Amino acid sequence: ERPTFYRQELNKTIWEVPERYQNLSPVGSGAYGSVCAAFDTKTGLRVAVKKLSRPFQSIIHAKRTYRELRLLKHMKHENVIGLLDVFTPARSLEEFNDVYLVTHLMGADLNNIVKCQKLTDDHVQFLIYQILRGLKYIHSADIIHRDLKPSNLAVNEDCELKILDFGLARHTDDEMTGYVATRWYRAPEIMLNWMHYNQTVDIWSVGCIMAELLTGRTLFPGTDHIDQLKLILRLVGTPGAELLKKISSESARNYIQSLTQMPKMNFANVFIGANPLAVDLLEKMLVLDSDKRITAAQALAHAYFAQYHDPDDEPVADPYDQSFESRDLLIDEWKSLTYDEVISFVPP
Ligand SMILES: COc1cc2ncnc(Nc3cccc(SC)c3)c2cc1OC
Repeated sequence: ERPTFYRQELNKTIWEVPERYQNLSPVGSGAYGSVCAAFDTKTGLRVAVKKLSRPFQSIIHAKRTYRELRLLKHMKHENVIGLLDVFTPARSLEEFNDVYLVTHLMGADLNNIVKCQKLTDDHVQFLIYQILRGLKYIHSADIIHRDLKPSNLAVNEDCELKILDFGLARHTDDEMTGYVATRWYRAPEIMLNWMHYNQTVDIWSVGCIMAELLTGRTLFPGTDHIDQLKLILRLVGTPGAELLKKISSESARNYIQSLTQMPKMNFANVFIGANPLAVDLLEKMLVLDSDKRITAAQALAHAYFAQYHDPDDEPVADPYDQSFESRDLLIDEWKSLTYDEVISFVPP
């Protein structure tokens, strides 16, 4: 049955939610859609409620909406934020114009963590293990988060981590410009468009993240795209002939060849005092050639995680059909597909 809804204005926006959600309080608004913290009286959970902005304006917006609902509906793993609820005040496709997504509410992201506690090696072990446990699950559904950063990792009091806020759009050039954390964790091949990327870009992100946890500092705080590439190549060394071939972009490849050849540095001396196993793992993750990076599944079996590794409790995901990504449709067609997904939802 259709629950009853109530209305209220939350910053030039009239929110219409089911009675079960009480005490809505904003936390941030963007080109995506404003988000409110709220208490779901039906479950006793602190929840984040996102009201998508003009979900079915452009063909682009209509697809993004569908994309995000399909993705959130699929994620069902302890280390990934799934969907708790999705709803709309509309009573038919005809009325359907607004979409609200509900998920667990993030108390503190990983940054929040790196600036308070003094992460011990064990903490690093447990935090990175969880990210890799969730990535394995994600990459197995052939889903690429492609935007892993401290701010996209929720961590509770018990240091339990969940991966959220997947890459569902395409950051504007401006977003990625300058001295910004929105680019420091990006693999080089994606940041400079060397070639068509794959799930391996996330492992590079995990690498940058893990280094920051151990040193408490950003690994590659480039002031811009170029500076960051230099910061990266100074550590992992310039690319050899084999990697150069794999770089499709002739411009990008030609640019790299203009740089003086540098050798990969000794990570033991960069991460002074870091657990030798941690050092070794960082070397297998921060490999310039994505084909040779360690995979999430391979990393979970690494000696550094011996303490937490358990082959029987690192589940893969159900097949995720995203054939729609390559499909061209109209706004109304994307809206109905979206609608059906809303009317077919089932809480956990
Ligand atoms: C305390 O701060 C915040 C807490 C949040 N808790 C969970 N998800 C968020 N964002 C988000 C990302 C992707 C999909 C959805 S749908 C529920 C919502 C949040 C945003 C915040 O700040 C802006």
